[PDB]
Amino acid sequence: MALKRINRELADLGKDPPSSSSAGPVGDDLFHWQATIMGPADSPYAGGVFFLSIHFPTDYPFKPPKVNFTTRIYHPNINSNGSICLDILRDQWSPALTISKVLLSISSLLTDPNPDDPLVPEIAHVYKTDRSRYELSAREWTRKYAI
Amino acid sequence: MQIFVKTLTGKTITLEVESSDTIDNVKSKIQDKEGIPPDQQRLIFAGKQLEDGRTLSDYNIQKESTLHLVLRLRG
Amino acid sequence: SHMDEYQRKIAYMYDRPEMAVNDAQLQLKVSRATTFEDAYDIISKLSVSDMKKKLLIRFRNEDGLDYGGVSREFFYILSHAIFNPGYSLFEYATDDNYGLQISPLSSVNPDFRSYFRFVGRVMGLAIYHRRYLDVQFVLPFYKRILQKPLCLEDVKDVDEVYYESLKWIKNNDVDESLCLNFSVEENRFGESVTVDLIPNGRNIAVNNQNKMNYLKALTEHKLVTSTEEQFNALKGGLNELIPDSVLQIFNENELDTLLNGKRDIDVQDWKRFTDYRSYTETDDIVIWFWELLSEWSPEKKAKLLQFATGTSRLPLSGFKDMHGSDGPRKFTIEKVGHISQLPKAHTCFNRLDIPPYNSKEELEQKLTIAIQETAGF
Repeated sequence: MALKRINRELADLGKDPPSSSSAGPVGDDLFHWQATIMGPADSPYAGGVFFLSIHFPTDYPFKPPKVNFTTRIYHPNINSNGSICLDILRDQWSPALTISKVLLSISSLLTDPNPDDPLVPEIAHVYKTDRSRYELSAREWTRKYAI
Repeated sequence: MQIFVKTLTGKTITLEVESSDTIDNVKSKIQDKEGIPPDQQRLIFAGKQLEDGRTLSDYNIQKESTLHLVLRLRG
Repeated sequence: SHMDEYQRKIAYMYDRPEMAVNDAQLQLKVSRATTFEDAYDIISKLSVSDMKKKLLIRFRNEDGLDYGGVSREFFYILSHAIFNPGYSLFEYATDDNYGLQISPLSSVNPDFRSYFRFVGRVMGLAIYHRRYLDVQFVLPFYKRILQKPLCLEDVKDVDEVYYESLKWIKNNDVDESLCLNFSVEENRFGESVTVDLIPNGRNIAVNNQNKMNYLKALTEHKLVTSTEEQFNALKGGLNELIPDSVLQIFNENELDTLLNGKRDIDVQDWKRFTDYRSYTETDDIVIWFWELLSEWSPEKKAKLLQFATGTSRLPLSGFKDMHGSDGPRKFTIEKVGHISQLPKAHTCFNRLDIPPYNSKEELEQKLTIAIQETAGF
């Protein structure tokens, strides 16, 4: 169940990719994936390429995968190391969530930060008070690191 | 007119709506069909999150558009 | 009254004619450094008659009075040694929710039966002599010890997300998109291997008619079938002293209280192993916070701990060895937010955001209100 599901997900990704995000195993290890996300056009991250590391637990699909950003991103809700944990409560992950939905959700987060849950207090304060400075800094970091 | 709302579980729900309908009314229809509370609905269209208080026409939603009901990642 | 009933049960249990300690005394010497080795060398050879005599424990090269304190310290050390995940006998249910359970990998040892019989003897000796361990197992463990049936809901205590996924499968329908079949992939020393819940199980997909059997098999495999021989040895060792007819008057909570005593959260350790962001150790909203935590009942402290860290269970070594979602993450207090807003919590980072209030009373009111929706213990 934890390997047939992964093979089906990989085949589906190779069937009809979202045309922006990509994902594939590194070398030969189906439980460790590397993914690529393109910066949304209508956001300061436009043009960047962000790499993610996905570790599927052995309990997959019952337990969610560990998704961690690798490229540094100036975002109000992404810590320095990068950690995208999915939690409104322990009531949102179900075996019916593929890995494509998670990538789409990550793109949504990139294009619409949530300021009411500040994981990085300084960036959240800048976003709330002065939006232009936040945009400038975000695009500067995208230029410096993502490219 | 008609539109399509694709959820998390890969299901596709087709709805009969009008361009003047509020976002709240659409979330209400999705709650009636899927049982998802409006407070937990995160609707995305063309990379932009639909906000309460506006209309579908504000987002240029036309015949047989496709929306996404997406996870609310926290960080 | 739960306490009155529990006290009646304890008195009745210890008043039985088959649980009377002899008047003779047994001397048991162990070195503090090598506690586990000497304890296993001595206890694993005692006869049942010998283990029922009065226990007089002495630490080598440490002469002192009040042998009760010495025995309590010895049992604390031994419990924190044998039940330590690093020894590959037990293991946390999950890294971010610390619940001890028998480790399936423990079978790799040449003879795990002797070690688990020793663990059973230690638990039975602690219960027999009115001494307490300090470990916190998962409820299915106590349910197995009492020989109770295990159902799906019991997975909630072990792992929350797994239980939620199983409940989702139970409620909603299952299509062929979910490549679910009667087999489980388990990673044993790097290599992953497939275990068939039923014969030829890896080639049978779960339909809408088989999903109930699939859930039953998953629950049984996760909770029971993976650790049969080890737990059988452990329970044999335990019943060596405490007959099964005496354990079966308690339930999964009274037995936990009998083993580990009334659970409580240490505050000195909490204060010594915490870190502050934008706060100094001498700031008013920190000294007031620690005073409030000092003058609080265990239930509310556990509620606050669950609100901040995510779970009310602590590691086996206090707040020092505390793990977040991504790795070690000590309890953190940070200055974030406006005065009016309630304190907030980042669960996956063990962070608590306390705005800069102006008086202790306001801090107490806000902190008590912010944790009402959270239930601990």
